[PDB]
Amino acid sequence: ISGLSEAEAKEFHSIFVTSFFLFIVVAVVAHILAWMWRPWLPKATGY
Amino acid sequence: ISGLSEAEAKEFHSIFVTSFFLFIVVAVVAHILAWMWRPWLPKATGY
Amino acid sequence: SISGLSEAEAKEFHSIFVTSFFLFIVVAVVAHILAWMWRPWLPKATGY
Amino acid sequence: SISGLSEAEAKEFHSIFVTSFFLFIVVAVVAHILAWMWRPWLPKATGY
Amino acid sequence: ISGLSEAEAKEFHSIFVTSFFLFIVVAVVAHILAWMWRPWLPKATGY
Amino acid sequence: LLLVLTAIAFVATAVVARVLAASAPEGKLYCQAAGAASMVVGPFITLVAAFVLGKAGIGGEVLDATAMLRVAALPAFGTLFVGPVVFWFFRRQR
Amino acid sequence: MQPGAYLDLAQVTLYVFWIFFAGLLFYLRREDKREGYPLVADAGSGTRLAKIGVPAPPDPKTYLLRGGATKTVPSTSNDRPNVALTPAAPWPGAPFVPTGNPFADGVGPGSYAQRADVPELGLDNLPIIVPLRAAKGMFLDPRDPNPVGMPVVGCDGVVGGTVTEVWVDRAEVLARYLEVEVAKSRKRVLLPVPFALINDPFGKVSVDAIRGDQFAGVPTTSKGDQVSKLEEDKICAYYGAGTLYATPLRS
Amino acid sequence: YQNIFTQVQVEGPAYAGVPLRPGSSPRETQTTFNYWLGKIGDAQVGPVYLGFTGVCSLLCGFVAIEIIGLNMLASVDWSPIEFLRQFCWLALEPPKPEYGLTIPPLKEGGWWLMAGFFLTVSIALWWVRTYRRSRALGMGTHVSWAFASAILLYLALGFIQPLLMGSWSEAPPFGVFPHLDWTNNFSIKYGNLYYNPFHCLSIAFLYGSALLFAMHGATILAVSRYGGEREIEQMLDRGTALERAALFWRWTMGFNATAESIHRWAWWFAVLCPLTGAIGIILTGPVVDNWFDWGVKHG
Amino acid sequence: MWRIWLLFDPRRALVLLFVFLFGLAIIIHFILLSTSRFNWLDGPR
Amino acid sequence: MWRIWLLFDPRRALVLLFVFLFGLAIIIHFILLSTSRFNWLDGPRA
Amino acid sequence: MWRIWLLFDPRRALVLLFVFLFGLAIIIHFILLSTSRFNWLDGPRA
Amino acid sequence: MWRIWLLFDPRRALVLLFVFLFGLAIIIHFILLSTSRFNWLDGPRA
Amino acid sequence: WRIWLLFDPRRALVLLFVFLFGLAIIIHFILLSTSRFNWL
Amino acid sequence: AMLSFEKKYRVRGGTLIGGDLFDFWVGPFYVGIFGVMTVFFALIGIALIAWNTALGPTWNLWQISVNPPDAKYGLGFAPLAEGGIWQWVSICATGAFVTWALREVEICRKLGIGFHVPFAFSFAIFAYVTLVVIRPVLMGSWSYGFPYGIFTHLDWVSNTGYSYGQFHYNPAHMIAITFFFTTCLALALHGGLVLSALNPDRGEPVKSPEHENTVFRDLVGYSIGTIGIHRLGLFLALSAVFFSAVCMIISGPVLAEGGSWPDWWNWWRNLPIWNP
Ligand code: BCL
Ligand code: BCL
Ligand SMILES: CC[C@H]1c2cc3[nH]c4c(c3C)C(=O)[C@H](C(=O)OC)c4c3nc(cc4[nH]c(cc(n2)[C@@H]1C)c(C(C)=O)c4C)[C@@H](C)[C@@H]3CCC(=O)OC/C=C(\C)CCC[C@@H](C)CCC[C@@H](C)CCCC(C)C
Ligand SMILES: CC(C)C/C=C/[C@H](C)C/C=C/[C@@H](C)CCC[C@H](C)CCCC[C@@H](C)CCC[C@H](C)CCC[C@@H](C)CCCC(C)(C)O
Ligand SMILES: CCCCCCCCCCCCO[C@@H]1O[C@H](CO)[C@@H](O[C@H]2O[C@H](CO)[C@@H](O)[C@H](O)[C@H]2O)[C@H](O)[C@H]1O
Ligand SMILES: CCCCCCCCCCCCO[C@@H]1O[C@H](CO)[C@@H](O[C@H]2O[C@H](CO)[C@@H](O)[C@H](O)[C@H]2O)[C@H](O)[C@H]1O
Ligand SMILES: [Fe+3]
Repeated sequence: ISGLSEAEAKEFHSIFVTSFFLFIVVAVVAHILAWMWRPWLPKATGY
Repeated sequence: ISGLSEAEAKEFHSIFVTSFFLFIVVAVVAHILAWMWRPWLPKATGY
Repeated sequence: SISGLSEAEAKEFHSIFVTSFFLFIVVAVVAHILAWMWRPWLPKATGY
Repeated sequence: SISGLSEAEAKEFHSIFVTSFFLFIVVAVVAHILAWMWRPWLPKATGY
Repeated sequence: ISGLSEAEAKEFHSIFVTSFFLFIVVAVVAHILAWMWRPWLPKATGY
Repeated sequence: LLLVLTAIAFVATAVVARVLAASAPEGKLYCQAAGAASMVVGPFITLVAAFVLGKAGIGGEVLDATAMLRVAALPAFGTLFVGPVVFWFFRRQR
Repeated sequence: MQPGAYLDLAQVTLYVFWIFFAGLLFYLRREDKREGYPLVADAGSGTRLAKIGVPAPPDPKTYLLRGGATKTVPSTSNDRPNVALTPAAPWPGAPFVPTGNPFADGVGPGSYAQRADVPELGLDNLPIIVPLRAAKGMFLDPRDPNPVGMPVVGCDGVVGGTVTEVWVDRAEVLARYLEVEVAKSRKRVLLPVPFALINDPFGKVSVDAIRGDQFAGVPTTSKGDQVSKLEEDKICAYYGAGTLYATPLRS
Repeated sequence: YQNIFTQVQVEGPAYAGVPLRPGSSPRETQTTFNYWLGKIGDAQVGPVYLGFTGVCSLLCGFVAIEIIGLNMLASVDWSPIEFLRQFCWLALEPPKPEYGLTIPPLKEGGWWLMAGFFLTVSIALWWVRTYRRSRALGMGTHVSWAFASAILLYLALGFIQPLLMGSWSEAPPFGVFPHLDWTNNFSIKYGNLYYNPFHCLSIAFLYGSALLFAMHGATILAVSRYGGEREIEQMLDRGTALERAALFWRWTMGFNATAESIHRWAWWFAVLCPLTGAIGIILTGPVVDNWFDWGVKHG
Repeated sequence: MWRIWLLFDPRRALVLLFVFLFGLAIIIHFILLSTSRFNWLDGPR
Repeated sequence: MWRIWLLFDPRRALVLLFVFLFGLAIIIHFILLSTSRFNWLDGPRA
Repeated sequence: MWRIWLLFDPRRALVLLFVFLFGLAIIIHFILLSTSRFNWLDGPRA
Repeated sequence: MWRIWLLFDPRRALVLLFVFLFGLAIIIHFILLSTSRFNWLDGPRA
Repeated sequence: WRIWLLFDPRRALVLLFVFLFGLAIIIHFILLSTSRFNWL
Repeated sequence: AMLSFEKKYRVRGGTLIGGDLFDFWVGPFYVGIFGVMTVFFALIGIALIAWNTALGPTWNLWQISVNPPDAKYGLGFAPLAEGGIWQWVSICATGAFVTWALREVEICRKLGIGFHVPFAFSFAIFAYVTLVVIRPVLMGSWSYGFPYGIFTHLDWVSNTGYSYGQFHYNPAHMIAITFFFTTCLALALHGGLVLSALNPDRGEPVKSPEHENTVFRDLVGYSIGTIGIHRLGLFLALSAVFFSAVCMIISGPVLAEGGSWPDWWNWWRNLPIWNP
């Protein structure tokens, strides 16, 4: 046990999921910009 | 209640958010000036 | 109850602190203006 | 107070402190004038 | 403070300032001798 | 030669250290300018001795300021030590 | 990475180690904080929130003892928080001055911990520190001197009492305490062996921590053939106090 | 007085030790007392429990030692005079490079291979013995896992790095001065081992173990007058001795350990010395062949 | 899935997750910076 | 989001954040100063 | 913003600020002295 | 500014300030003496 | 005398003496560092 | 602040010099006069190192190096830009180490414990002094001290070792290595033993010193006990460092610099018992 009631657990988890999702959205935008700057994953013959 | 009260937490968080935002905008100005000085993100061949 | 002080003490210390910090920053700005007059930094991508 | 000085004693000590600090600063200033008269610093970008 | 009276402060201060100025006189004479031996602070070229 | 001859420094330092060891007025003045002055009065004694006996050539030779300094260095350094140990007889009295 | 790249297996392994070792230092510094926390804030510090440090102390750790008993560390009951001391100055970091008698207060070099008032039971559920009269089968090994009989003398040269019995540790054969019949009050007090020079310099055993009369004030054990951990700290602390507070006018 | 020696040494019966779980055999009954041992420490010299794993460990180890010694005697024409003369210079040399990882002729590394096999089996059996002797008393197995680190360095030196290089010839010989020369030539052949970072780390942890054990021994001897040497009891029930030790180190360097976590520090430093050593050896040759070139490539 | 916070203290879990995320971001940035194609400071040479 | 201050001591979190920010700032500054292009003191030849 | 001194001991904060500012000033001065263009003692060859 | 002595004891603050100032003076004197232009004892390297 | 209300001289004097001696030693060693003022 | 049990011990007195002027704490740290002096020396040394680096080519932490004077200066003071910074960093370092040992002595007196820790630190101080003072003086020039650099003093160790053929054959050096390896072995053994007794197998009570004695017997053959182990550890570390210092004193002052340690052992091979 972590000494946390299920009300506290659900509250923390909802806020955590929201934060994790915003972090994922920011990271996705970052990777789209990075790909526009330099694509990775070349072909087997190189870029 | 790992130390604080609801009111203190809200006050601290408001001040934290506003000063974090001031830090962000000062850093954005700093990066605009830095980019005006020397842009990063070269082309795949160089600058 | 707070982490140490009262709002009166906090405000007094903050007044003195902001005054000292402002004059410190002003001295630093004068120093940087003089330093730039002596040697500018931030060269072009080719050099000075 | 934290240091244990009454504001009377704090003011009394601060008077002598600023007097000594300013005498120190004046001596340092004449020393720097003399040092500059012996060897100026801050050269040009090409050297002295 | 220090367990030293104002009158005792002054009476020690007497001999203190005397021996301090004796030390200063001896140092000044030593410096005059050292300078007559070999002066310092040359010019930007040399001695 | 002057070097081993300049034991004038050591004996004169012993003399002045004995003097101020007897003349140290109160207690805890050993920790004061009795042992300290017994340390630094020595090199000045040997300086003036070398100055007086280098002009008057004793080692069959007359010395300059530089040669006299090079010669009288080591007596000065040993005197810096012989001062305090001779003075220590102050506390060794009482 | 590839043979020509700047990144290679050796430095990747080194950075893996650096990460593991930073984690390990954090874990070790965290284990270090199982006693003595939270911190006691000093003068001029707000005492509302606890001071702990950047590796916060871990949750209390529970040890299982032999007789089904259980001990949870930190041992907060051992702290003796409030003692007979007063700050020598109002500013933080100032030392404290013993208000009373530092031998009786247990302050400074004379401090002790509020240990359990029960002896150590070792393995057979019997006290391990016992007088030789109570541990049959053991003997002083006459290869070394025998303390018993020698009258113990203080630090100022005054005889303090007479050594009556040697207290030893069982299962770790070792002399821990000398029993001392005090001078002329018919009382027996313990003397830790490390605080005594049992060599017979002249004729006797000498203790330089306290002076001759102070042997009357050594904290006495409640039982007669066993000593508790609390009395152990009290005795060693009474003798340690002399390292700073006795100096028996031997100038 | 300080506790470098025991002034008065008491003597009593011999301790048989803690009874074991129902999974072992009756131990020996030597239980003799040496006076000088008790002068510097405790005096009892037994009873050494020697069960199956201990006996097979000694048998395999003495097979290996017999092979090594008979080879050093044969390499000198069986002359005991020349054996005493050349002893520190004699060695059972590893196989020749031409044989790779095969079983070479006996005089060209077969004897070396057999001695290494039997020494490894001896060491693994001794490790199993440490594990069982700890868990037969109900204790943790921290000593066994500290021994496993030394075993990992020894395996990397003699087995793993020779494997990854594809040749038994990479391994040390069985001789005093010859294995010193092997160490030297290993450093010389692979660049300069001072630029192996895990070598630097292993040296850091060896110096740190020496430093830490000086610190800890000195600390326990300094508070031994307050009962500081009884570390388990001072951890279960904190006394003034461990408080004074913690305060000494906290006032000296700002941070301290407890009576138990100092031994975690000790364990981990001593273990990380051969762990980083084994990593740095496994990297030397299969991954990096010139350590000075690598260091120049980085710094 | 909220039950994970009954298993792990949210404070320790959150600090550990943040340390992990920052370390991973630093490692990826340094890996990219050590390559020639993805070095954004000096460039491909 | 303000609830995160019911978990973490704000003084300790804030000094941690300041130490981390200063460390990151000096690290990025030193990295830039080690490159040739973004060195702003000696210039582009480095 | 005066509320910061309801969080932190202004005395310890003042000493920490002094130590940090002095360390930073020393670092920057030494950085400049190590360069060639901004070395103000010997000059432009360093 | 006199209020600074309600925070810090003047004896220890003064002694620590003196130690700091002496150390700074020692360092600046060494730095000057290590250069060629400001070596007031031997002069330039020539 | 005002300095003697602080720093009771019964201990603020031997410290000054060792400081003066240390400074004298430092200056002598700095002089021996040079060639013009190396009097040996 | 203080540990929850510390207030009892933070008493006045026990210093060597200065009285109560420096008898105070700064956070965890006790100051004393020697604490001020130690920070002074350490900071002057670090600033001189930083200045020497500012005069140098690189700021790379691994390549920073404060080099000793040239051999042309012998045992005299070198100019500050030609080795004098090394001498002054050495003086600052020896001052820092000595005042650190003295501050430890003051703390020992204030706590009422033995002086084993400053005494043991004096051995490391002595090894350092052997390396930078005693050995180069016996060999006649400060150029024999090692450079203060993370990887240049390793180059110094390498060159010094290889100047005597193979340094492994240095006998005092073999003894010192034996002592270091035994110190690491004993540290692992002691740490693991105490951790085994305190953290036993599942469901088991915390074990006693008797179990520790039993398992130590079964491993090493006999028992030294709880005080014997700490004595032996102190002795092993101190003798390792002492024989390292001896090792360095005998190579260069005693065995010539271009000598051979492998060849020194021929005295045994050439005994008349077996030589002809
Ligand atoms: C291309 C390079 C450009 C440049 C481009 C940028 C860009 C882009 C940015 C900056 C930013 C900054 N630049 Mg810039 N900058 C340049 C040159 C400089 C120089 C110099 C000497 O040349 C300096 C001093 C600075 C300084 C700064 C800071 C004002 C600011 C860093 C944020 C920060 O301080 O976080 C630290 C914040 C804190 C709150 C830390 C507080 C520390 C507290 C007090 C506790 C620390 C304890 C400490 C560990 C104790 C030990 C101290 C030691 C003894 C030192 N720049 C050059 C010309 N600069 C950033 C900015 O403006 O952000 C707002 C930013 O985004
Ligand atoms: C010219 C020589 C090279 C050098 C070449 C090497 C090589 C090669 C190695 C080291 C290794 C090490 N070096 Mg080195 N090293 C150099 C210079 C140094 C200097 C110095 C001051 O210059 C120091 C302090 C060190 C120190 C160290 C250690 C940190 C490390 C050994 C770890 C250990 O504890 O092994 C002790 C533990 C073991 C040796 C394994 C334990 C053995 C088993 C478990 C016990 C079996 C006993 C058996 C049963 C008894 C009977 C057997 C029969 C009689 C045969 N080196 C120079 C650069 N060094 C080792 C390492 O790990 O580095 C990466 C290593 O392989
Ligand atoms: C933490 C890393 C350090 C470490 C740890 C360590 N070593 C260990 C252990 C641990 C935790 C044990 O539990 C185990 C042990 O039983 O210790 C008493 C052991 C051990 N480490 C040993 C040796 C050893 N450890 C070394 C190193 C180290 N050990 C590291 C520095 C070295 C070095 C530096 O070379 C040696 C030689 C043994 C004493 C023992 C393992 C015994 C073993 O495996 O026995 C096998 C049986 C035989 C080979 C039969 C013959 C036995 C005799 C030849 C024993 C002689 C012992 C010793 C005197 C040899 C010395 C070298 C010889 C060439 C003279
Ligand atoms: C099918 C195969 C492939 C499987 C095998 C694979 C194995 C897994 C191989 C593993 C081998 C590796 C692991 C070994 C690692 C080597 C060690 C690192 C050795 C380094 C150090 C050795 C010396 C320091 C000690 C030498 C012994 C001593 C000098 C001589 C003793 C002999 C005499 C004195 C005995 C007197 C006796 C008389 C003759 C009298 O009767
Ligand atoms: C007991 C410890 C753990 C068990 C052992 C750990 C290792 C187990 C996996 C070993 C895998 C084999 O590892 C592989 O060995 C082969 C031959 O042996 C090497 O193969 C090659 O090695 C070198 C390369 O120059 C040459 O000798 C030769 O060309 C070839 O043999 C590989 O480079 C190595 O990757
Ligand atoms: C009040 C404080 C007064 C302080 C006074 C200062 C006293 C002088 C300090 C001692 C300085 C001696 O300085 C140095 O000493 C050594 C030790 O013999 C001399 O002697 C050395 O000469 C050469 C190199 O010069 C060495 O190879 C030789 O082995 C050694 O004899 C040095 O040539 C000299 O430069
Ligand atoms: Fe221990």
